[PDB]
Amino acid sequence: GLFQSIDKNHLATHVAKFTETNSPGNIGAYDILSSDMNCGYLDTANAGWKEPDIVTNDAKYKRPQGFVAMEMTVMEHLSAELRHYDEIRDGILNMPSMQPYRTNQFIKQVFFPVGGSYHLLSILPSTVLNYEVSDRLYRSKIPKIRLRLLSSNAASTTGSRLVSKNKWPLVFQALPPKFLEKNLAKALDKEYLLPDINIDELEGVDNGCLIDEALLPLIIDEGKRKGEGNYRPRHLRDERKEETVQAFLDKYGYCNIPVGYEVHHIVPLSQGGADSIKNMIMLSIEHHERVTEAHASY
Amino acid sequence: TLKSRPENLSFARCLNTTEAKFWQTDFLKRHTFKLPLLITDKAVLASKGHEMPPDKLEKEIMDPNPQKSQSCTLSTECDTLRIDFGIKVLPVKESMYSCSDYNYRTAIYQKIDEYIAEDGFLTLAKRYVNNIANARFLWRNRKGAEIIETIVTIEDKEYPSFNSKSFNLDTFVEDNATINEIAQQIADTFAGKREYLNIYVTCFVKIGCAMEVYPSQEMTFDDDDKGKKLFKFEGSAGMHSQKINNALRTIDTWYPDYTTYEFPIPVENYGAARSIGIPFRPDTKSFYKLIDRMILKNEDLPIEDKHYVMAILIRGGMFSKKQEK
Amino acid sequence: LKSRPENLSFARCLNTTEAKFWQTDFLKRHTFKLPLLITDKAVLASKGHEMPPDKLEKEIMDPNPQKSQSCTLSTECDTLRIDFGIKVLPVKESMYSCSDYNYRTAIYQKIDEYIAEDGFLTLAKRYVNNIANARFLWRNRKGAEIIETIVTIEDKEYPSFNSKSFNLDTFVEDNATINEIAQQIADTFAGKREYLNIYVTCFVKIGCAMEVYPSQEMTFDDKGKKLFKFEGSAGMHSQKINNALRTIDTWYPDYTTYEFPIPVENYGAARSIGIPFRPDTKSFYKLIDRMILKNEDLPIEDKHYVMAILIRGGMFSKK
Amino acid sequence: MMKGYILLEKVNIENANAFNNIIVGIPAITSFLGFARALERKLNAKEIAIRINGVGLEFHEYELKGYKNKRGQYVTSCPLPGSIPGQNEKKLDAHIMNQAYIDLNMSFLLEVEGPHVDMSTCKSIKSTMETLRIAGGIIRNYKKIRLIDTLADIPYGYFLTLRQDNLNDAAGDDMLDKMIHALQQEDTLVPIAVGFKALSEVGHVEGQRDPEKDHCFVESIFSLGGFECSKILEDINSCLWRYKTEEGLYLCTII
DNA sequence: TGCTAAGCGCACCTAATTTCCTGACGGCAATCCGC
Repeated sequence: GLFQSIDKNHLATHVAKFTETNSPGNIGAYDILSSDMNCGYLDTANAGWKEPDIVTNDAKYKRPQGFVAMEMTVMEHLSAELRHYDEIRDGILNMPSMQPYRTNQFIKQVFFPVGGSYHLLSILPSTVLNYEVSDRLYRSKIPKIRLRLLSSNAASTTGSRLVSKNKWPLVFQALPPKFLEKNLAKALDKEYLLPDINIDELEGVDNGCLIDEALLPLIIDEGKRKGEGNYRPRHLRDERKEETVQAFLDKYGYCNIPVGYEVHHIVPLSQGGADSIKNMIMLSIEHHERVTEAHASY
Repeated sequence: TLKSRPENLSFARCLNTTEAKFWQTDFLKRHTFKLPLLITDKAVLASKGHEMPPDKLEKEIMDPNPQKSQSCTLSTECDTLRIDFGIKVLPVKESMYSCSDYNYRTAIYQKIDEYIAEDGFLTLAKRYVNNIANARFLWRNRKGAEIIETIVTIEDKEYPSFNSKSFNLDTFVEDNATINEIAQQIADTFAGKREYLNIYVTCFVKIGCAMEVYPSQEMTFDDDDKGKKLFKFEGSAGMHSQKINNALRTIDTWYPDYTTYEFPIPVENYGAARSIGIPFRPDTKSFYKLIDRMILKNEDLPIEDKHYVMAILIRGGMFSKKQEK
Repeated sequence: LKSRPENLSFARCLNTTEAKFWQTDFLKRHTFKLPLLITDKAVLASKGHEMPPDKLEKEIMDPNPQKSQSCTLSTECDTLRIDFGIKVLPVKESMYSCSDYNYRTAIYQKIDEYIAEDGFLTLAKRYVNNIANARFLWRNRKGAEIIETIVTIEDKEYPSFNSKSFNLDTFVEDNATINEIAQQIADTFAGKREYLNIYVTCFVKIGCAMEVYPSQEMTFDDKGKKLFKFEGSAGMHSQKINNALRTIDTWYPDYTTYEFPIPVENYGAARSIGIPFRPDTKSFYKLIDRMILKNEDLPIEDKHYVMAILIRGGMFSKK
Repeated sequence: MMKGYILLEKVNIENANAFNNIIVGIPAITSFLGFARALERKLNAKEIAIRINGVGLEFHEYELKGYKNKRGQYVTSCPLPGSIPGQNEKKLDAHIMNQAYIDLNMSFLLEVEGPHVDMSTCKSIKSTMETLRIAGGIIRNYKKIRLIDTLADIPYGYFLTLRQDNLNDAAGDDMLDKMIHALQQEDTLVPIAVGFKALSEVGHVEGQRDPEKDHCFVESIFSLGGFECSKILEDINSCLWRYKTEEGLYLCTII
């Protein structure tokens, strides 16, 4: 096996089948250029990819991906126990290199701006990098997420070796800071309360205003009860439009705002309330002063 | 001539549903009151009542089976569920994000404009508004409900609401005025006469007082924990967009054996519903053959097949050729 | 039809709400209710667990501090009030998954045959017998002067139940109220009525400052007594109410020896009497592979068991 | 012609991408600049010439789609895979690949240089940001498209600026070791995907999305960035991510 | 329709010690492979 299967196993830093395992052909790359060491970015030639990736196509020729994975590792082939296969005598270092020769719908292809024109970029993922990240983040305490998604069958189907050893990889966690994370409180502070009494059926309303004087206990009670403990700071308050006060009178004619009457947001726009036609009753300035003093002392 | 499909043909969605959020309300104050619905953790002690080999049965039939779960139930004083989600209708011609061949783009644009000429995305749109107005997006929340009320608000106009228990889940109505009014705007959005349509749907399901609410379940692969991990959106319960969208694409009643199985299926490529485990459109009435008979060996297919091909292109996906090495 | 479907599942047909606990006074039980809350109780103990002889010598007179929780009534209340409600759903409209359509047709045909024989009436009478005897009060039925269970459907409060006058090993079929509720559950199970919401309120006169036993929660890793809090107040799991409502099986092979009902499970497991009672040919798997896969007119008692599990639910799926 | 600054305030992105080979979190910066160039190309097709050359990336809230375990780590969810084109396309259960998804509320400050940059252009962006996607996620709602003048009309939020000097001046070894040591020293610093480096030469291969534009195979290159408040940001122009090309390097840089 | 302006709100010493912190049984079935 290990001396007749070295001719169909290819050598790669990059496999195309690690984005989607249905990418036809044996597509990938082997980048061996140089480390810049001061460039500002992490490439596969700038991290210490100690162990390369041997990518196969058929399950039969998987013997080089087994021999190189037995600890003593035969990766020692930069001790010299011999003759237990002769072709295998360091033929694991002049293997054919995975060369990019085509693209397909499963390789991620994107456009990039180059000088008024565009260049199509088909992104090949890096297996060896992901392996090195998973090794060097098990022994560390930086934020990390394990991606338990690839089963062993699909990892075998990828053809790679460092995906068959590392099917559930450990990767960096690049999240925004924790005080910027969604919760119920940061969402129930973007929803605004509406009152439980329809002004158009309020039993004592004179087409918009508060005729009966005993309804101001009811208006004050609903203004307290709905929204007693829901005070909101200025950034979390709803904006105060003029289309809303116009649309309120629009409901009953009353073009100019009636003199001696102020639009009252029944549930306050500080203790939670909506800038809506529901949350307004055109009460008298005396009773409006009474209600805006009653809610002041809570 | 055109002898194949393009080497990279892609299509975007044209009915982009958003995630859902679950609220708890009363019914006589459903327009004013709205409380958050939270997802609790419920641990269970069970018995090992699953099928096992007859040797393992003698060793494990009276063994405790503790399991981890989560559960969403209403409050003791709120009897209704409020789900609010939104859709972004988009044009079909302007949802082709990729096409390698220019002649296939010309031919497909001719076939979409020919569909705009004869039944300009209107029957499909009426079926999508029926799948909003029978409330098929209440997957297990439509069972045991006294009153279901569905409200649709395009732009800022609030349309007359729907009694979603007066619609059959296997019959699509083509006569209700509200459905026709919504469906014409969705048809004009699909044609390209409007560049976008924002629809907001709010449902009111009166199940009962402290009854169980069924969110969507999250596929979370963890080795340490294996339990019912339900969906929490902004701290509260909800549903994925894919669940609601799979509900809305259940409009296909044009498969080869509809007279036997008389139920709409979701519009997939090979007719693959996740309930029945046989492909419903596997060789001759599949999308790939019924688009290679439409665009490549030009031919006027029946209008039901044109409905299916256009419904696939509203669903959208990777629709290229069998990629070679 | 050979073999069950690869994805076969059933949903519940008796959805029980979680229970909330209250305190009342029995002569003021129709006008007065207070919340019952759980209190943390740290307890100091002696080391009374059984130890090996080389650990007992060192740790027999060692103090044992242990954490715990408890629920107790007030000094002014003599009665516990438990409120839960049950949603009855139809049986044919409860198959959540069935990959074969022929198997769906066969299940619907056999349920329709059972509706023809007995319209889910014996099963429903047994369910209302486990609402009327107050078996959902597990350790809260021990030491009670008067237990009164009131059942409300829609807006009609049915006549109340002297729950202590019901033997827990027999099932009454001559009570008018049980028959009238059970006929509605029977028509809901059959298909005539699409849903039925039944609200249960039970008054347990146990005494003053006596202990109320809620449902204890399950702890998995390496713990103390954590009792169930439903909306702040004490409460019980819906699972525990349903396991006391499905204690209707008097149809197992060894009933004449052990003459009491057991909860309806697939392999007939009973945790009280720690023996399996349906480990073989009278289990659900071999009674659903002999009712639909190889058509055989089973006895009516076995049919009661199959429909009772189809009201319970589960993943009954072959590989 | 007329330089200016348009702010697209509180854009709520739903189910964006989050996987860039070694990163699960904030999307790539090439994705946000692709939203910028897509907005540019759709405005320049309604006959509104506006060349967008610098994008600010503000952050208000996030939710990685998943759950937080009891040990404080993250488990990432995925939607159930449907029919995926290939040999196994007729099977009812499809293969699950590596994928992560995030929900973001972001505000984009754009450096816009056009003939006229007025509030009509803002209305054009409003009528153009409802047919586009950020990363690969849908836009649920946006607050307002407005013109800003200085660093005072900008709302509260935490920008993303490139911190490469905290990565070049790091402990030692190789760039991965420098990255891990730098993230140990500063805990308010995140890895970010910043562009691409070629693995081949410019040419025509078979299978391209556009058969007439040049093509090059690429790896993703990654760097460090951090968060600065809107109040404590000096002379803007340092939160503006801009395209920058070299021979073999397709980089997004804050100059 | 107003309800004040001004100064400032201690210096010391410390915050216990012993014995311990349960025993049980158990933690699902299905499916997620291209060639």
